[PDB]
Amino acid sequence: NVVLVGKKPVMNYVLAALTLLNQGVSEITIKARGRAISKAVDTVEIVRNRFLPDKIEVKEIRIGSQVVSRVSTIEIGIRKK
Amino acid sequence: ATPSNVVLVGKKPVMNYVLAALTLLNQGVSEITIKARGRAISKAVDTVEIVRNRFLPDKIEVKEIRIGSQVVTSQDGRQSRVSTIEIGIRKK
Ligand SMILES: [K+]
Ligand SMILES: [K+]
Ligand SMILES: [K+]
Ligand SMILES: [K+]
Ligand SMILES: [K+]
Repeated sequence: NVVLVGKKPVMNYVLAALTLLNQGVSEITIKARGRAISKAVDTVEIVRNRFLPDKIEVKEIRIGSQVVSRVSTIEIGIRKK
Repeated sequence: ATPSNVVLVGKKPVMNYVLAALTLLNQGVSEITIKARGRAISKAVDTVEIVRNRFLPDKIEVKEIRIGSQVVTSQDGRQSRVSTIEIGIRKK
């Protein structure tokens, strides 16, 4: 129950997240690395503020690194209220 | 974090903000906040990760991360929304 945010338009990942939520998945994690990290935050904010206002909480946010080169990563856990 | 102890990460090279963060930490500031908006959000994460992987491994804790949105006015007068991140870090 993970949406990996990559290079595609942000609405791709917004719709992927809503699809899971509408399937009865109440907790999903949005993940990204490198420059896509800002698009992962966009994805969550669009889902939280524009689609499901007052029904999505941000449960936790983790940042880290991975070797490839070091690249940064983010993981954002969201939950239905 | 008092207002002097926020590093607002923007358009400059990432080592500029790494240097700002290390300077505050070296001066004894216990708590700092790394903030950014829009595409600089990924550079803000980079800043924290470079600090704690390349310079001060095992000395920096991430106290809390908050994300949100801001309303930005462009030069032509339109308003749109930009994402935000705030990363509180502290030593020990
Ligand atoms: K990207
Ligand atoms: K130091
Ligand atoms: K930038
Ligand atoms: K503005
Ligand atoms: K403009």
